[PDB]
Amino acid sequence: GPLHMIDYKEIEVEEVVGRGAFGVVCKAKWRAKDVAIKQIESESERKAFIVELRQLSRVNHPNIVKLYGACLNPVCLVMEYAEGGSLYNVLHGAEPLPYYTAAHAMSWCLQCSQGVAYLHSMQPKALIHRDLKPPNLLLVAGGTVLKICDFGSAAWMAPEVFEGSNYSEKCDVFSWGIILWEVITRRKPFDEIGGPAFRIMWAVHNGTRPPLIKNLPKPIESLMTRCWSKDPSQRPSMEEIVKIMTHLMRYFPGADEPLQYPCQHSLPGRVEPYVDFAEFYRLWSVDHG
Ligand SMILES: CC(C)Oc1cc(C(=O)N2CCN(C)CC2)ccc1NC(=O)c1csc(-c2cccc(C(=O)Nc3ccccc3)c2)n1
Repeated sequence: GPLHMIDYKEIEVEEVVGRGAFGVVCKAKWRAKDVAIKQIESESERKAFIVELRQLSRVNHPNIVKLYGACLNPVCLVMEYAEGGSLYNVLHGAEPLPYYTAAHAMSWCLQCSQGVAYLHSMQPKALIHRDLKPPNLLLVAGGTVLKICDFGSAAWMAPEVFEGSNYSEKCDVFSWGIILWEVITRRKPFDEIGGPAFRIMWAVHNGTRPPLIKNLPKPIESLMTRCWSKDPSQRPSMEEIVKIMTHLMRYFPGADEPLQYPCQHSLPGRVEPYVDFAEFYRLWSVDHG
């Protein structure tokens, strides 16, 4: 149904959970649901939320954060709270960081692709995320369920977008490619390059891509490298990514295992994965030969 108008009086505001470019976000209770609220800061975002009300209204998917509605004083969005916080944080946050498995990596990436596929399939205007990256991917259910919100980005942006060439939903497929590499290696993409953003843009615009991964199963490598293609039209669609990923999950059982084990973690042409593919090659062997 459409989005609610909400009395700010009905909202008990607890801690701040994230101050960044987006603005500020806080935990809260509302009709005793846990919620996250974000003040809309500007006249700028206030306005584009408002042109898109019919579309935001219509989004509903398990891997997209539920938008409950908005208050009008102060103007703020009211949203599903994700106790787990960002994927970026799970991957690269402050010690102590959690252990996770290849199965988790693939699952997260599958869930991301399900949510995005849905936005691409919206009728009649396909929603394109344009900013898909681990800081906008949030986790619940002990780290096992991933949810896109917000339906230095340079390291996940497709060259045609920063290049200013008019773009499609394929830009999201590029981002997802990078995300897949990121969760598998537990490395920040293009961290070696850093400097400022334009150094990355320049590099990527020149065909530079994250390093290949030792011993990555070939089908996952093919998918990943196909998502990274310069030519958007050579990238798969998300609908296709979803079905490949869904079918690979047979070889990555245990993704429903909540994060809980600790990890002390550090980094060495090519890179080792963080996750281990041995159980995959085993289960894969049983099926084939
Ligand atoms: C990543 C950060 C910004 O947010 C969080 C951090 C933690 C966390 O790490 N904590 C620390 C303290 N610990 C004791 C517990 C774990 C938990 C929850 C959230 N956020 C949320 O639950 C949340 C839910 S939605 C959202 C968010 C963030 C940024 C932008 C937007 C947004 O603007 N979305 C949007 C825009 C237009 C239409 C629909 C959605 C939403 N954030």
